[PDB]
Amino acid sequence: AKEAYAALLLAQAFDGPEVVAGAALGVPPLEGVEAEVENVWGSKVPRLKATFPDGALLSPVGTPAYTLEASRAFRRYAEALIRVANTETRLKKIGEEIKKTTRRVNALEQVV
Amino acid sequence: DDFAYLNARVRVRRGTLLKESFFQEALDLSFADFLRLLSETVYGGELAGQGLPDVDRAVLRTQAKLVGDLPRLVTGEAREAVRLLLLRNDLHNLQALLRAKATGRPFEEVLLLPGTLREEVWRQAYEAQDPAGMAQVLAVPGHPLARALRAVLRETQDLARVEALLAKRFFEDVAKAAKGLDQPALRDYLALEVDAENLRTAFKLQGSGLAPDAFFLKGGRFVDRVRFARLMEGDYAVLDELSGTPFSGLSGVRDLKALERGLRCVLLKEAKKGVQDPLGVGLVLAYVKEREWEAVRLRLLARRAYFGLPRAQVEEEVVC
Amino acid sequence: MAVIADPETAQGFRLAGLEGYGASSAEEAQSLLETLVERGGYALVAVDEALLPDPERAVERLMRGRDLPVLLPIAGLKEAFQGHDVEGYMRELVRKTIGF
Repeated sequence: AKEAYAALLLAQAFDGPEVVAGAALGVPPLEGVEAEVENVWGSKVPRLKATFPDGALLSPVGTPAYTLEASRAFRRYAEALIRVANTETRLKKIGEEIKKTTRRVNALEQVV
Repeated sequence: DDFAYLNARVRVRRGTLLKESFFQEALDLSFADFLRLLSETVYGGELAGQGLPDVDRAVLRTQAKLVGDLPRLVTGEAREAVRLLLLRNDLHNLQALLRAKATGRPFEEVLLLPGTLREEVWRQAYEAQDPAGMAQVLAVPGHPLARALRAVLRETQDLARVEALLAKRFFEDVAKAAKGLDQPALRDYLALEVDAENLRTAFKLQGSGLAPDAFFLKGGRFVDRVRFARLMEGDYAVLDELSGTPFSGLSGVRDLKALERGLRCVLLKEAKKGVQDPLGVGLVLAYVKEREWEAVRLRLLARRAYFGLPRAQVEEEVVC
Repeated sequence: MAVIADPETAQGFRLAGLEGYGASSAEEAQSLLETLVERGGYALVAVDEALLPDPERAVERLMRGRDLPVLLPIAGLKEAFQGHDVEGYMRELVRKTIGF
C-alpha cells in the first residue's frame, strides 16, 4: 500500500489534493457499524464490526493512473484494517473477563 | 515562429541538466545529504527550509519560471505546443474544481498549478456560477476548452457526465487543433501520446465491460479500437502485437507499474531525437519534457532519501 | 471512518474514505479525540506509534462507559515492523491474564 503511497507522488505531490477533490465520496466512506452482543458479565458491554463498502475506482473513466492504483490500495487497506479492529477489541475484552473470573476465584478460594 | 530569442534561451538552460552520476549519487546521499546536494544545484535557490515538503515546493517554483514562461511570451507554434502543456495542468485543476464546486469543498484546498489563466481569474471562475458561468470566465483570454465545455453543457449539466465529457472532450479538441500545426515532429509526439493514452485507459478500466469506442479517443497509430477492445474485455495478447512498433518494450512486461515505466522510457527516447532540429519543434519538445523528467527524478529520490527505503526498489525507478 | 498520522503521509488515507486529520498539531491528540466524538459516527480511530497506544485514559475520561473506538496501532510507515509484531503479541500476554 505504502509502495504506491509515496510512489504515486511522481508529480502528484499536490494532485493528491486534486484527486481527492475530483474523486472521493464515490465508494461509501462513512457509516456501517453493527453493534454486537456477545457474552458480557456484570453490567453489559457492546462490541461491533463496522463494515460497509469502501474501496475501488469511482473516478469517471481512466483519468491519472497513480490515482486508480492508489485507490486500489485502499481495497487492501480498509478491508484489512477492519479485521484487526474487530479481533483486537474482542481479545482485550475477553481478557478482562478471564482476569475478572480468576479474581472471584481468588476471593472465594481464600476469603470465604 | 521566433526562433531567435527562443533558441538562444533553450541552449543556455540545457547547460544545467544534471549529470547522470548526480542521479546515481543522490541515492546514496541520505536525506540531509540530499538537502545539501539539491541546495548546491540550481534548484537550491529555493531551498527554503530543509525537509521533504520543502523539496516539493522548491521544484514547483523552480519549474514555474522555467517552463511556465514559454506560453507567457507570444503565440508562435512552439508556444502553442507548450500551451497544451500548461493546459494539462490546468485540466487537472478543472476536474477538481468541478467535483469540489458541486460537493461543497472550499476553493481553498485546491492548489493551482502553473496556468494560462491567472489565479484571481480562477478564483473568479470558481466563484462564477454554474459550469456555463465558469466557462464564460474561461472564454475571455483565448481558450479552446471554454467553447468545448460550453458545447458539452447544452447536452447535459449533470456533474458526473460533465467530468466524463471533460476529459474526453478536452483531448478530442486538442487532437484536431494540434494536427493543424503542420509539421512531423509535433505530430509524432502527439500521435504517440494518443497510443499510450488509449493503452493505459484500456488497462486500467478493464472489466468495466464496454465497447472499445465507448472509451476510444482518436489519433490512433499502433493502438487502435480492436486492441482496445481485446484487452479491456480481458486478454493480455494485445501487448504482444505491439512488437513491430517503436513500442516494442511491452512484449516482455505485463503489469501496470511496468507498463507506465516502459512507456515513459519510449517517450523519453522519442524526445531524444530532436537535437538535429534546433529550428524544428524537436528541440523544444526535448528540452521542456526533459525538465519535467528531471523533476520526477528529483522528487522520487527526495522521498527515497527521506524514508530510507530499499535501494534496489527505487534505483531502477528513475532509470531506463 | 477516521484515523490520523502525519499530513505528509495522511493523504493516502484521504483518498478512499478516511476523512483523516493531521497528527502533528497535537502531541496529546485529546483535542482530536473530543472533536471525533462530536459526531461519533466514526467507530474507528487509530493512531501511529507516534503517540503510543497505551494511554487510552483520555478516551476513558471522555466516553466514560460508552465504548467508542479503541485506539489501534498503526506505525508511521514500514521500514521494519515485523520485529515488534511477534513482540506486540507477547508484550500483551504477560501483563494481561497471567505472566508466563
